[PDB]
Formats: sequence, C-alpha cells, structure tokens
Amino acid sequence: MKEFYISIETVGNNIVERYIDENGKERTREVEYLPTMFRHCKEESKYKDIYGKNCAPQKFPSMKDARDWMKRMERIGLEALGMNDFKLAYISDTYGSEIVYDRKFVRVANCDIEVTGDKFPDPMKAEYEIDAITHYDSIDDRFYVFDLLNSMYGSVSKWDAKLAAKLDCEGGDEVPQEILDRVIYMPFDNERDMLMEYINLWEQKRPAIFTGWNIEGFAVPYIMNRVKMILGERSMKRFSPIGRVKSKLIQNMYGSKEIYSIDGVSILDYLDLYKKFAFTNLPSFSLESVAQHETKKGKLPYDGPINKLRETNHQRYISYNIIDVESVQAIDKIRGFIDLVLSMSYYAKMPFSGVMSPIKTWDAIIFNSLKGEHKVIPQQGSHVKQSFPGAFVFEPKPIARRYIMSFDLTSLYPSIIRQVNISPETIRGEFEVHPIHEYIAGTAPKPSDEYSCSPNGWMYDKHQEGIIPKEIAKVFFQRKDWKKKMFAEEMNAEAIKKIIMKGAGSCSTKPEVERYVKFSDDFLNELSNYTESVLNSLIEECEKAATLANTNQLNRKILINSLYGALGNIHFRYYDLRNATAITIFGQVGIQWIARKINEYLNKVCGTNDEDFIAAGDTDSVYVCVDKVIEKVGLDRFKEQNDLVEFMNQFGKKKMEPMIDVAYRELCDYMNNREHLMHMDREAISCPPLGSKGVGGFWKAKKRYALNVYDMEDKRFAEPHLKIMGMETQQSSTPKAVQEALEESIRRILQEGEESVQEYYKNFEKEYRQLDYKVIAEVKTANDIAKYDDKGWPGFKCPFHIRGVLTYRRAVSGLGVAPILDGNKVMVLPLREGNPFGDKCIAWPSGTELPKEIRSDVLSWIDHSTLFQKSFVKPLAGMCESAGMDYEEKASLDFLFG
Amino acid sequence: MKLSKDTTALLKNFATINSGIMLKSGQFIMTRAVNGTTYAEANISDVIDFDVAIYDLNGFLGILSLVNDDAEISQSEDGNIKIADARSTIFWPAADPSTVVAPNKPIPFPVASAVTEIKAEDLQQLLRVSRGLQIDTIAITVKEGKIVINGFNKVEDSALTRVKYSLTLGDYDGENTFNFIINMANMKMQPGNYKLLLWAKGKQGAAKFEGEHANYVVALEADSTHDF
Amino acid sequence: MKLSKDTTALLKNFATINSGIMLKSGQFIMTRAVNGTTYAEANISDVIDFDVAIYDLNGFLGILSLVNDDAEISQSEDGNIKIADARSTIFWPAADPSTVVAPNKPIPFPVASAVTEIKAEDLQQLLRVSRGLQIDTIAITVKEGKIVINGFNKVEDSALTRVKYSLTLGDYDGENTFNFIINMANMKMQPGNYKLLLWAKGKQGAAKFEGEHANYVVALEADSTHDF
Amino acid sequence: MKLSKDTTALLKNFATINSGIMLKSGQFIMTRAVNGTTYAEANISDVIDFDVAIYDLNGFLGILSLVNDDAEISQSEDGNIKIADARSTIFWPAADPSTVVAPNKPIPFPVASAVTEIKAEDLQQLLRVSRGLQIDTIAITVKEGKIVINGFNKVEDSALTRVKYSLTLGDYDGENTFNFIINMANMKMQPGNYKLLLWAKGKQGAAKFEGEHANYVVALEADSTHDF
DNA sequence: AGCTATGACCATGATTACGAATTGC
DNA sequence: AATTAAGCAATTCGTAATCATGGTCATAGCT
Repeated sequence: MKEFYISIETVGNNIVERYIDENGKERTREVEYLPTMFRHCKEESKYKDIYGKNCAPQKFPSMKDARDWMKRMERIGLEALGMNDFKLAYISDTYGSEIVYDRKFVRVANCDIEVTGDKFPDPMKAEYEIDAITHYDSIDDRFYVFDLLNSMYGSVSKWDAKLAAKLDCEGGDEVPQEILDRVIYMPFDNERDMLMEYINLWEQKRPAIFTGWNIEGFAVPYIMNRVKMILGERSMKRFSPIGRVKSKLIQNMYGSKEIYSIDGVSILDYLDLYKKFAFTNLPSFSLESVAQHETKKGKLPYDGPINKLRETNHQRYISYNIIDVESVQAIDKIRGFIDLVLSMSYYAKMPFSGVMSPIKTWDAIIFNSLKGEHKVIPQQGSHVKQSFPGAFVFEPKPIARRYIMSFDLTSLYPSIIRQVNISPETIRGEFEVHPIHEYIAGTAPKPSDEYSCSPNGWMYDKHQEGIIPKEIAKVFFQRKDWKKKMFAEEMNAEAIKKIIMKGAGSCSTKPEVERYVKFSDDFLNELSNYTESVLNSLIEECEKAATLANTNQLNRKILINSLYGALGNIHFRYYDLRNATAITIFGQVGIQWIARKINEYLNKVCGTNDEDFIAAGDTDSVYVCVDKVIEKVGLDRFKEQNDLVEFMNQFGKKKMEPMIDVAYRELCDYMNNREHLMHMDREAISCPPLGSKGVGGFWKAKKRYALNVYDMEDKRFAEPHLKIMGMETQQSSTPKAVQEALEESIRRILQEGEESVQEYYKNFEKEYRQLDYKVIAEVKTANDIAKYDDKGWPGFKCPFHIRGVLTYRRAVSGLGVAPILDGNKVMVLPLREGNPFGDKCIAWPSGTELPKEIRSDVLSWIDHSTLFQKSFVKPLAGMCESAGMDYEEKASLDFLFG
Repeated sequence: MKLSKDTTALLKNFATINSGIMLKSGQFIMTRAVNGTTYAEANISDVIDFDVAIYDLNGFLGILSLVNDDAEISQSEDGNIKIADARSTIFWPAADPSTVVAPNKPIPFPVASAVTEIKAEDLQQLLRVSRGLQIDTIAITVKEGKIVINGFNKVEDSALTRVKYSLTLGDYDGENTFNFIINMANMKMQPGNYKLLLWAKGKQGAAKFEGEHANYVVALEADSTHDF
Repeated sequence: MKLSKDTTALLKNFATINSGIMLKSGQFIMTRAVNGTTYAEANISDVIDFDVAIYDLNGFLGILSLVNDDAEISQSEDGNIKIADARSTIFWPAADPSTVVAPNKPIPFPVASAVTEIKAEDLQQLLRVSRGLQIDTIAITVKEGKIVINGFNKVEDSALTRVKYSLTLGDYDGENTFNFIINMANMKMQPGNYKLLLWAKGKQGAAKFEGEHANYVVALEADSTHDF
Repeated sequence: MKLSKDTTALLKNFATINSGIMLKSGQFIMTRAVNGTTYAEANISDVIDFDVAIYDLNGFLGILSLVNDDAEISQSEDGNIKIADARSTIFWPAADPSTVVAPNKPIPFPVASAVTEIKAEDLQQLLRVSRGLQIDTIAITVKEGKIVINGFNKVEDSALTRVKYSLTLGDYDGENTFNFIINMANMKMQPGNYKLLLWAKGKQGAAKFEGEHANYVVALEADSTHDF
C-alpha cells in the first residue's frame, strides 16, 4: 500500500502534510517546500507556454519569496506563469502518478451536541452548557457518548444500554442493540471533565475527515465558542492538529454565520453534500425527515419541547442523540458520498475541501494533464462578470397532445466543446456575423472554410485538438471503460448467483480473482466446484469492485456535467467569455436548426404543410407530436396497446433517427467543426391507453408537461408509468396529501378520461375535511424573516409564509418551544374569520407539530376551503383546462339549444 | 330602424348575459352566452329589418342613449352600422358572424315537467341578497307538499346541506319530487314577475323563467335530482 | 324582533366604530373601540329579548335593511340568528362570544368640567373639511373667552402649533381653562345636534357628545391640558 | 369678498384644464394649459381686491362649496389665504406665483377666417361620443358648403380616412376651405351654446369658442390643411 | 308621494411591477 | 495571506399600487 496524502496545509513557508504509511498508520510531517514557477523567456526551452512560447523555470526558497516576486512582477504589469497555489504544486510533485487508497486509513468523524436551555442555543451566545455529546469514529467504528449528569438546568440519572434497548411500550427507546454493541459511555457529573475528555479524545483520536448534519451550522461553532469562553484561546487552538483554528464569520445581510476552519483536518459539512450531489429536494431538511426518506427509520415520536425532554427522560434523550448520529452514518453508507469526494480529490490530486468548488478541481486536473505533457499553466487574469445569453427554450402550445415522441442529445455541452474544438488558445478571430434566423434556415453562407466557426461569430483553429477536448475525450474514455467494467462485474455476479442456486461444490480454498474483468465460462464452471463460503466471498468482492466502479463513473459524470459551469466564471483560470458564449449560442443554433428540420420532415411524411410538429423542448431535448402519423396509419389495426407501443418504437428507431443523424451530418458539414458528434437518441414514448378516452399527455407552459410514458429508452414498461415534470406534483410546496391526490388525478386524466377525474375530485372533496392537519400545508421557505419582522406584525410587501411565521412567533413567544429560523421549511396554514392569533395564516417548522395548548385552537380555525382552492383546486383547474377537461360537470342547454 | 328605450334596456340585459350579439330581420331577438348555460329570447315592440352583428353592445347602447331615439339606425354603405340624427351621424364597425357567439335557432322547449309563478319582489330579494351572504347556488325543491327555494353556499358547503337562505315559492300538487340546483351567476333575468317552467330528463334539464318582456332559459346542475 | 329603520341607522353608525357588537336583551345598545379610545351607547325604542354576539355587523344590518320591515328576528335552532319575513326565512350565522370586544358595563360618568352645545350642520362641515384638508386631529379650547375647536394635522404639524381650521362653539360660561386634543379617526357620531361634555382629571380625560338617540365617549390625547 | 355660485362653477370648469390659477384683482379670470395647448378666460360679477396663486384648485372649490357663499376670503396673517365665516375659520395656504403656470397678460384674438355657431346639445353629444368612441382626433372642415366636424382615431387611423363620427354645424357660403385637426384633451369647455371662430396663417392655426360667460382658445394640429 | 337623472363614494376588479420561491435543461 | 469559487431560462403566488369600472346611496328635478 503506497503512501497517499490525507491533509495538506501551509504554515509560514512550510507545508504540513498528514498521510498514511505502507502498513497503514496515520502520521504527519513538515516540508520546507521549494516553489518552482515559470516565467516568459525568449530562449527556447523544453517547457513552453500554452501558445508555444518558451518558459524558463524559476526557483524560490520559500512561498513568501515567490509571493513577493509575483507582487513586484504584477506591479510592473508583466506576465509570469506557473501555479499560484503552492499546495497544489507540492502535492502534484510529491505523487505525480495515480493514487490507490483504502477507506480504513481515513478517520471519518460524525459528531453531535445536544444542549438544553430556556431559549434556542445560539452559537454566538454560547450561554448554555453542552449536556450531551456523541462522537462516532469510522476507523474504530465506535460511538463515544458523553452525558452530563449534573447541570444548572437539571440533574439526571445514568444512562443504560439495556433500558435504551427496551420497547417504548415497556418504557424503553427502541434503539437497535447492534448499535449499543459499538457504543462506549463516558458519563461525567461536571462539564469540566466532560470538555477535557472530549478534547483529549479529539487529540489522541484526531479525525482525518470531519462531517455531520449541518455541522458547521451549529455543532462546530457552538463547541468552539464554548471552549473559547471557558478556557480562553488555548482551548480551541489545541483542538487543531497544528494549533491553527481560524474564524471565518460570514456575516450575511440577515444574521451571522461563524465558520471555524481546523487547519490540518478537512472540515467538510454533510448537509451541503446532500444539497449538492443528491439532486432531490424534500419537504423538510431536518435530520429526522431525511433519515425517514433514506433509511425509512423513524425515531420514537416525541411530543413537547426538546429541552423539557431531558427533565422528563434522560435515557430517551441520549437514545435520540445516538440514533440520530447513527442515521447520519447510515444515509452516508447507503448514498456513498464521502468515498465519492475522496475518490475525486485523489484522482485530481487536490485538497479535500477542493471538492466544494468545480472550478478548483477542474483547474487542478487541467494543471495535472498539462504537466503530464510538459506545458506551462498560464496565470489568472482579472475580468468582470457578464451575463451571456443562455439556453433557448421553446414555447409549447398549452394543448393536450396525445402522441409525443421525445428525442435528446447525450451530454450536449461536452459534445459541443469537443466537436467545435474550442479552447482559450485555439482562438483565431471573428467572422461577419449574419442574423440568426438565416442560420436556423441554413441560408447564411459559410463564415469560413479554414477554421471551425461558431454562430456567436468566431473562427478557431482547425486540425489541432483543443486541450479541453483532449481532457473531455480522456474522461469519456475512462467513463465508458468503467461502465464496461461494471457490466462485466454485473454479469459475473449474476452467473455466480445462478450457479449457486443451481448448486455449489465442495472446495473450501478461496482462489485468486482478477478485479474488473468478466468471468469466462470455464472460470464459472471451476467456481461451481467451491464451497458456499468461497462463493459468498467472491460475490462480496465483486460487489465491492462494482461499488468502486460506480463511484468512479459517477465522479466522471459529475466532472463532465460540471465542466460547463466551470468554463464560464470570472475566477476560472481558463475563463474565456467568448468561448462560453460560443458554446451556448451554438447550442441554441443547433436545437432550432434541428427543430426546423424535424418540422420539415414531419410535414413531408404526414403530407400537410407549415405544421409545427415539434411540441416543445429546450437544450439537448426536443419533444415532437406525431399523432398525425398514427391517424395516417390508424388505431384499429392494433389489437393491444403493446402492439402500438412496439410499432411506434420501431418507427422511432428505424424511420426518423437516420434523418436526424443525416441532418446533423449536414450541420457539421455546414459548419467547419472538427468532427460530427451530436448523436441524437429517442428518449421516451408517450401514448394514451388504447380505447380509453384518456388524453395521453399535456403541457401547461415552457418546461411544464405531464407525459404517460410507456417505454423510456428501451426499458419496456409492463404498465405505463407517468413522467410528470415541472408541475405542482414535483414541487415541494404542495402539501403531501394534496400532492398524492393531485398525482392520482393527473394519472386519471392521462389514462382514463374526464369522468374519472371528476369522480376522484368529488371523493377528494369529501375526504379533505377529515384529513390530518399535518398533511395539508404549503411548505415554502423562510428567508430573512427579519427583513419583514416588525413588532409581531407583518411589514410592507410581507411574503405570505413570513406573515404566518410572524403569527406563530407571536403565538408561542414565551412558550419555550423550538423556534423557526432561516432555511427551515415552514409549513403554513390559513385561518378563517376571527382567529385568536389575530391573522389569516400561521406557520410552524416543517415536520414539527404544534404543542397541545395551541393545537385545539388551530384545528378549530383551519380554513379548509381557501387552502383547498388555492393549493389543489387551482392547479388542478389549470392542468385540466390545459387538457380540454373540466373537473366539475357543468353542462349547458345542449339538450335544447343545440 | 328606431329602437325604443324598452328595446334598449332589453338589449342591455342581453348584453349582460353576452357582450356580443347577432340579430336577423324581424322583431324576435335570441341571445346565448359563451358558456352555453344561459339562453334568452323575446319579441321587441320595434322590428329589425336588416341582420347585423355587434361585438361590443355596451358602448353601442350607451351611444344610442346619448343620441335621440328618433335617430335612425341602419347598415352603412361599407357594410358597417350607421346612425343618422337630426344634425349628426355615427359609424360603428360591423362584427362578423364568426367573431361573435350567437344562438343557432329558436329553442323548442318541451312540455314543462313542473310549473310555478314567482312575483317580482321575491326575485328581486333573492338576487339582491345572494351577494350579501355569498349564496353561490340555489335549490328549488318540494318541501311539505309545496315548491320552495333555498340558498346553498357552494364554496364552503360542497355537500349542499347548510341552509342559509330559504324562500317560500308556492303550492305544488304533484307526486313527483325534484331538487333542482342553479348557479347564481346564470340568474340574470331582468327584475319582474316570471313563470318557472322546469323540465328534466336523463341527466340534463332546464329552467324557463318566462315573462311578459322576455323569456330566459337556465341550465341545471348535475347535482339536481328528480323522481317522477 | 322588529327594529325601526332608525334602529338600523344607529346600528350602521355603530358598525363604523367596531366591526362587531353584542346584543343584550332590553332597550340598551353599546359598543367600544377596539383600541378602546371610543365608546358609544344608546337607548332603542325597539325591544330586544335575547342576547347574541355577532362579528360581521355591516353585512347583517345590510341584509336586514334588504328584507321587508315587517320581518321578525329570533335565535336559530343551531345557535344562529334567523330572520323571517312574509315569505322568506334567512339564517345569518352567530358568533363565538370570545371574538367580540364586549364592554362589560356602561360608564355612568356623572360629573364634568365643561359643557356646550354643537349644531348638526357645524359638525357636518367640520367633518367634511377635516376630510378635505387631511385634518387628522382637533383640539377644543378656550380663546378670548370663547369655546372654540381648532383642527390640525399631526403628520405635517407634529408640534400642532399652526391652526389649519377653526370653529367657535360659543362663549364660555366658566373661568376654567383647558385644551383637549382629540384624534379625528374617533369621530363616528351620527350627524345631529349634540351636547358636548368635557371632563379631565390629572392624566385622564373624556369628551362626550350627547344626542337624542345615542351618546358618545372618547378619550383625550396625552397632550390634553386642563386647569380649573 | 365673496364668490357667487356661477363663479364657483366657472372656476371648477377652469380647473379641468390647469392645476393652478392666478386670482388677479378685478373681475377677470385667466387660465392656460400646462403645456400651453389651450387657453380660457372669463368675466365675473365679483370685485377682486388681491391676487393669489392657487395650486390645489379642486380641493379649494370642494372646501368652498361646503361653506355658504357669504364666507369672506382675505389675506391671512402668514402670507396665505383665510376664509372667515359666521362661526368657522379656514386657513388655506397660498402657492408661489412663480411655480404656477399662467399667462402674464391677456391674449386678444385676431380676425377669424371662419365663423359659425354650436349648440349646447351639440357639445354635449360630441363630448359624450368622444368618450364612448374613445376618439383622439377631430377634423373640422367644410363639406358641400357646410361647416361640419368629423371624428377620427389618429392612433388606429393615422390617415384619418374613416369617418366614425360626424356633425354639421352651419352653412358656409364661401370658396374658402379648411380642415383642422384637434386633440380631445384640448376640448375642456363647459356645456353651453357657443360661437366657433377659426383663424389660421399657414402652418399656424387656432380656434376660439365664445360663450356668454367664458371663452376658450384651442391649438390645432400642424397637419391641418387650409386654403383661404 | 314616486319615477328620472346625475354624482361622488366605496367596492371591486383588472393590470402591472416586483419580489420571493422553485424547477429543469 | 489566497482572491475565495456551475451557468441560465423558466413559472407561480402574494403583495401593492393604481387605475378603471360599476353599483349605490346621496342629491337635484318634474309629475
């Protein structure tokens, strides 16, 4: 096991690097690094710049010397190249080659502090004392739980594992016993010994990576503020490995955000991680809600103020803290995120925190690639942020389209980058720009035939590959290689499973298996002769290999999808506004071009004229309407729905797809792009059930559509499944019960027809009155209530949910319940006529419940009608009226006047 | 043509139901609404001699009230509408038949399933008070052997149960029982005595408020039930 | 019940004071400002036999004015209010007595420092001019031995030193001096001849307007001065 | 000094065109458009003793109407306007004459190229149709030897080629021909019988309406045609 | 005493801007 | 000391201001 870095920091003119050895022990060292940059030189040198101009190396004895040199160099306004951040240069020089890592050499720490008080524990105040602490260590896979017995806010008894393992009906806490099997209890009667023990455990068991649920929000700040106020400055300093803990208070407009960085340890939050890589937004962002969403695990429900729970049950208090840390670890295990960031950083050879910014990692990887080809990285130049035009979006006709075919480009932006061969160095010049509508109709002449052009009006170097396209090809090749490895391992696992279920052998010696390769049939026959234990060991090894391959491929996917956001940014090193504008403009041109071509071809085949068959779409995705083709052929010939589905599948795969491909070949011919790459694929098939008076699909506006999909990609669905997008169903704002009933209504309109919609509307009308008050509420989000907070009453231009928040704060100020702050989703409810609170809406933290003194008052004045019509009736009416349906049979004089 | 003030008021009501109109030669006027739930017909004292369609009747009636009644109205030389006064002349564009919703033909209302009479005062009270209490919908049904009406508020009572307004209508000697529900929005007849002819079959009936100056026809709601 | 149209007018003028009102049995009607600076009482010739509290007074008096005057009022079988005329019965909902600000008992207030009489038309004129000139406040005072009222605006003349309007009640019989400042948002009295009664002790003070039907009490402002 | 009811009405009419006004001593009242497109003047029977610039004239007439016509207007102690009544006193500030837009001297009207008369009913009906037909342009011309007025919507009909409205004023026995375009906003005259005079010199053109109380002068559009 | 016409008032609706919130490529 | 860090296009509701539109009680008028 080769040595690989764990953390890197700069102190003075020295780099402190903590890392792992050959046998797997975490140790640190200091290196007085020697910075080695490059400057422009007229004499020919091996290391040339981006454009080919020569660069002469320059060495300094210290980082400060190089920084001062750069200062006096920029003072004379002369260009000097190299890598500014000496940490990246040092870490690249130290390793250079690839890095192989193991998860048992990295210490992941999941901490959580539970503190009671009369008022919400403010990290700025740090007034109360931390009477419960949990710290899970990954390498020890051990929870360390420390409980304060005596406190000014209450004295409690000692916690028990057995009692915490008992059922609630038996007075227990239902904590899993396998957890307490990995739990070490250090109770303390006094806070002083508590703090000292935590500090020395931190110092002896120094975590390589620290993460937690909104850790930097409260966990880190409150602890550091408490130790600072109780033991001066040495307290916090000694927490850091090298006595370097720095305050980074981000005083926003609304409040303050104290940020503490422990230098030498990669302090990385986990709430931001779920808010960055998960791509799914929940009605709540509490730990309990996300835990219920990921691990289906529900903590024993509690009713009352959190602080008052300790005074009634300390056992359940500690149990809740333990289970919440356990849930954090569990959701990470099922999601696989910390390993993801670690893999990304090791692949790109940058400090762990560099995962937080795609600019950073792309800069590092490009630096590494250019160092591999012996080139010189240019310095960063100042710029000004400018909003270039974005992605063109169609305007669908809000008419329910029965038959829709979807088509899409795969990874549009990287394909554009590589196809057009664009890069900050490949710039050659600008051409006479023609009006865009000329290009969309293929009427404007060729801007140039010697350089690859872009309809933003530029020509860039031909023949020569661009560095960014080079790296795009590299990452694409690695991605497809990793996916083929994944497929091979999947086939191996399936073959071993079928062998085992057919029958196992009696060989108890585990043989050697090459990773990331497909097993041969002879190999499978050999493996069929082994014992069950060996087979299971091979299965788990294959599963772990598959997980690593999935991590690699998903990291590559994140990199490629993030490169587009990386390229357009002032702080980016290879930033070039013209390049990004070229990319987006070319995307718009291509999508509108193919839109016109599709309309032309569909008019040709269907025989009509000037018909807009292209339903809608945006960048890399166009949905067209093809019901006219079905009418041309006829619905009677299909005995079953699947017959229609397979017919339209064949029609999509064999009839127009070559036309799209040849249209894009003609496109790449018209342009001077290096290579045609815009592969278009059929995406999904939308059609109503045969014979049913359903509608099949509809839209409401741009980026708003509901399509009953029968076969997305090629994965044929036995029953059709709905792919609703943009509508109120996906929105978190809609209440959960309203969300589900609305989704059922949408399914009914898509599949059955109007009458089912009306019947279910009546059923929901008669049920909605008798529903739980928890599942009918808009959730929205409170941001800067202080901006609209004015003496317990709404201010000017006061947003609705903020008004409800103010009403709730009026209601429960002095009641000592959990208060509402920014970020916390606040479910709101409307109040009718004369409410005791004094306003029409009241808002409580999402997921939470109202304490019983106000529960009766709220349930006595819940305005069922207004909410029912402003959350469920109104969007339903919008959808149905966009689909030629009415939810309530109204009728007319058609019996007679007709 | 000369349109007497009573004809102007009747046209104003027919504008309230529908902002546009079409008319043919004669003395019989028929106007529908876009939603199709309302119909109206009448026989004005004056006579129309030329067919024409008007898009914005409100301004039309306003300007005709501005000018003398004797001032003649006719179709202009360009196909539009011209009105000549003793000293002035006005021109109004002609609405096309397609651009204004118009009723197809006179409606053959079948034999009435039930019949009653409402006096002007009671109808005026109902129309004036349904806004005060947000009485969205009305029901006409058989209570204690007499036909009566009662107001139900739909916005809060989808079940149609909470009795807020209730007015006695009159006797009804019939073994049949019915529960006709009508949207207040379609209740747009001009204040006056009316004879209710209510018909129903299958799932769609109608109500004919007939009066000396015009007859109005209102659709019934699906909630309306009947047993014969 | 059978409330005269004068009773309805009194109720309507009471609605502008407080959104809702209680109704105790008898001949006595009173209500008070939500902020408590204004209070109104009156004796009604019509007889009240049962108590009920209602929040939406304006709509209720409106619908009552809508119905025929012969109608009768009682409490519903569901705890609401029901009003029935010759042919129609209506059910106006009743309210939870908690919501309404219910004054517990009328203020007898026997003694006072100053007394005068203001005519109806002068009150009307000063109310109209206060509306026109945005006169937010007035002050009843004595100058040249004359009971007078002077109007000013706080939002512009914060010190209230520049007079924007003046009216003389008359001469002052006594020799005591005072200057009572009264916000104009309090003035809700029915337009009629009133007898003005001024009292003030230390910090607190009171201005009363007595009419043939109703009497009004308002509290002076914190800058009101008095020495007797 | 006192203002009679007719004077109040006339100044009310005059406020319709200009926000402010100058009140000069004597029996002459003057006003000019804020953009100077229209002019008006009148003679009263009340002797004026002082000049004062008035900015919020609509409020001034509103407050004047609320009091009796025998109220006296005087120069207040603080360089403003005082209204003294039998029992009420009002202080309305006087605006700065520099900021108030008004002519510095009366403008005599030269000889008229065209002479005719317009009845009060004609003015009323043309203003009403201008409101109803949302006209913006009026072309006064001579057709068949008759001085007439036609209405054209310049925004919709830039060529004024569609006579939506027309009205004949008089019989003109002259080879002189003209066609003058005027915007409606210039027309602010009070209803009444008037005499119309037209006077143009090449590009320059203007019209004048004379009545028994007040007179108006209106600017014309430069696109007007004329051969005299 | 009652229909007729006018009139500001007050309600209300329609518009339009703006900000806050949230997806989706 | 590191510069501190995806991009844009799109949709919907509430508020607010603001005007316009329209009943309506209020007011002047003739039968």
